[PDB]
Amino acid sequence: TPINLVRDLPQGFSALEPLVDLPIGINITRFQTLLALHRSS
Amino acid sequence: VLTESNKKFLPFQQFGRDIADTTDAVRDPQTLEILDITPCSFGGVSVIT
Ligand SMILES: *[C@@H]1O[C@H](CO)[C@@H](O)[C@H](O)[C@H]1NC(C)=O
Repeated sequence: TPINLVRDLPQGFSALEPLVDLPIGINITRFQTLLALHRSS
Repeated sequence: VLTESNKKFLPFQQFGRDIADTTDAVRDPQTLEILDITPCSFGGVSVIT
């Protein structure tokens, strides 16, 4: 969705359409986001 | 009856169900044509004598 705000998640409604079912059969109990860095310790 | 559907099925959607979970619209597996389904015409028969 188009957003012109950088914080304080805007109110209103917006549905999340399914994008992939991923027929996987693993167990997941620990999650960790993978974030890029602006490397330019 | 397989009339041409006016429903705007989203790309991920396949079917459309009635309040009683009876399918009232279907997605053709071979093509993205949306077909709405109406029950075969029926009704009572009364004899006037
Ligand atoms: C969670 O996944 C692990 C795999 O490391 C497995 O040993 C464990 O039995 C799983 N637990 C459940 C509740 O499925």
